[PDB]
Amino acid sequence: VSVSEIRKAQRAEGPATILAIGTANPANCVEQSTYPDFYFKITNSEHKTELKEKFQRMCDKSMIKRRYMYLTEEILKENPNVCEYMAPSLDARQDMVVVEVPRLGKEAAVKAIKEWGQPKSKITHLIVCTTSGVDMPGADYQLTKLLGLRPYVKRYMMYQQGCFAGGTVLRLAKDLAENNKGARVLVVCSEVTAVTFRGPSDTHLDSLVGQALFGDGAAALIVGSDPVPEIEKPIFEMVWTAQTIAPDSEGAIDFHLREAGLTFHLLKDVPGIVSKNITKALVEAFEPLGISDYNSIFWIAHPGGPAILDQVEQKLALKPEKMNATREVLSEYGNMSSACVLFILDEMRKKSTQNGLKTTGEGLEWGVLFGFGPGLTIETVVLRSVAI
Amino acid sequence: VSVSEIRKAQRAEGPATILAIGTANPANCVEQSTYPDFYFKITNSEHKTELKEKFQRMCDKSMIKRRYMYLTEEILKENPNVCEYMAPSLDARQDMVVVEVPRLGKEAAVKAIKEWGQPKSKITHLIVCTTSGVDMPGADYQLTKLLGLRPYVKRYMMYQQGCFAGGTVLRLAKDLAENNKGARVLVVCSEVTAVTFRGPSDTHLDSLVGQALFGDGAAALIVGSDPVPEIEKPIFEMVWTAQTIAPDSEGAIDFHLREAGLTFHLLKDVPGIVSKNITKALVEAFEPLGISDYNSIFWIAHPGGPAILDQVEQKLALKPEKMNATREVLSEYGNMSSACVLFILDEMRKKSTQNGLKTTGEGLEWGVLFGFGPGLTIETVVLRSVAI
Repeated sequence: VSVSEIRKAQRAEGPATILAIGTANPANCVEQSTYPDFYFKITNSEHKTELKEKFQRMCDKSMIKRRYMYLTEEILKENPNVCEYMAPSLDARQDMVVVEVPRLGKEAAVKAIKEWGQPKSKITHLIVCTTSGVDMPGADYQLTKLLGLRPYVKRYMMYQQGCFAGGTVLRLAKDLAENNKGARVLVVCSEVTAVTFRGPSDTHLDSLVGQALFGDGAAALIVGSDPVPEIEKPIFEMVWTAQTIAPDSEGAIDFHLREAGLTFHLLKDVPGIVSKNITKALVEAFEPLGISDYNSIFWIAHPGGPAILDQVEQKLALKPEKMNATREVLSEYGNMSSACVLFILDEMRKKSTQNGLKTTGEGLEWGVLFGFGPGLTIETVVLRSVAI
Repeated sequence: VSVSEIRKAQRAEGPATILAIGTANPANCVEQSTYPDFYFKITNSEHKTELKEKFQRMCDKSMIKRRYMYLTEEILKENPNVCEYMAPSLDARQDMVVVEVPRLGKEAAVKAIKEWGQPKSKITHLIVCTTSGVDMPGADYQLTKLLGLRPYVKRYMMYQQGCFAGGTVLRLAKDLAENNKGARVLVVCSEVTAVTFRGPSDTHLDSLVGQALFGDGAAALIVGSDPVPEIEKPIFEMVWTAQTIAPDSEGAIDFHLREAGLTFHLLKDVPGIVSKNITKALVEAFEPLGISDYNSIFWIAHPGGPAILDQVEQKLALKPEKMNATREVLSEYGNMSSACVLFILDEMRKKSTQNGLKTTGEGLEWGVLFGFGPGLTIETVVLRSVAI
């Protein structure tokens, strides 16, 4: 028995390719314009006038028009510990998200599998990614059961990853699809803010920022190498990936899982760290490709907050349109953590196709997707678009 | 720019190979024979006499001689909520394991890197795995910092996976090493029972079993394809992997992360489920290699409890000696969750080299490693030994 014969026959041939994208959000749509009034009332903080005004300026600066939240006024009224800034509430929050993550994930996955059009039994690997809650068996096992995947699907349960993990799940699905002939990877990012929602505190203005930004949603992909011509439909190709930790950024973004739920802290200037280190990431990715004009590639960036986007645009002298799809997703859904960049890929490919452009990457060939989050970590994914 | 040229040049050629293994445990050695007395007095349960006799039988039948534990008597007296069966204690347990997981993994990682011999700057990928605590940035970031790995090391943080993830980390490391030319993966499993230790309760004997069995330990590997001859030293090769969920096992094993720490439940006969489905797993792995004599391969099985081992042995008619490495690890260290199977690979290759056998897999060519845990999930990894 030859291990090299087995290895050759086992592996796929071409680049890992995105073949379908499906998204989903909780039904409750929350307008940002009236959020400050709603939030300060539901957390019983209507007396904190100076703090409410501060929040109002945060929401107004957010560039977020609306968010979808599983949390409702009725749920919050049954959980006063959730509405305080710091009250023992993990068990309640966990009971919401252990169900809502996989539920929401299932709606996005069903849509992606419908688009792909192939039997669900051809799904050989499943990657599930959430920052909301944890359980054993995890959300990967719950989604295997809910969707009726084969019990031998190969699972990768990525918990407590944070905002930057839309990048991580592509970097992982790339290697699973490329290394294994026939592999078809379902990828599901599903993020629900019930573990981070909390009352306001004037000594914790970073925590308050998270209340203006974070929203819910789930996105699902089908990733595979060697698509079957005219049966499967490539959308984007992944070519190269990287993950790095920016210098001078220790403690920049932290989240702790405690008895009071998932806390959020911002100790450094994120927009300034990301914009100071984005050029280095682009040169690593693009220099080996002979490309140095960053307006000549299509862009996907995790919209941690609008300032990250403005500062990256300013630093590199991106034309205002480069961030359009990214900003459109921030405007319609807010910061959905790991799911955001996947929604941004969906928006771009849908707009490109609806608008009759020549490729799924806004008529351009090469593209870049970035994930930003705790560390301070930067994930990079180099993509190629597909004609039509 | 040709993507297929980029893809051919990017990928490794040969099978993912284990190139170094290193292990570490907390200094505190806890004797099993006197554990009952010690455990019942630290938890205030002396008055519980039927209960204590039952824990004594558990400990006597566990076939564990000793365990290593970060938790000491001094630490427990400072945390009565941890010593109770169900009290608010996650904040205190997190504070222990956010620090101790990476610290303990660092010790094993240093040992594996020393064995390997190559500059730690050549480590391209890092997989860290733990069922003990969660934090953001996670234990992967902490380990990157503590070992001085490059900031651009590609990280995979596997949290809340459970017993069975010694198999999961090898399955992951195999695709990472094989798809990426020059990739060298540092794998670190580190498990600390400070999040699961709790007081005894006569109506929760499944929980009590966990307190006879779980122990602390970290194991680290270097995994890479295309070893440099006579510079790097292959120990085992990975050839094929699988993960599946046993039929009829819904709810068999569950752990929930709550305000009271990580709870542990056993609702079905695990030794029975495993033993009933181990043959199917074996034919899937070995039928394609033409092998049906399960005494002809070397064995590594996660020792969930000794009864899993006994019932698998009886089911297949393994000679008693097949489980010797597995049982020696169970004997000296107890169930260290994900790390255990890694400690077994170390034991086996060390005994086989020490004893002058022809291969690192007990003088046999082909071997199998199994991880068992929540789902009920069975991880399979097919291994080939190395000559001498």
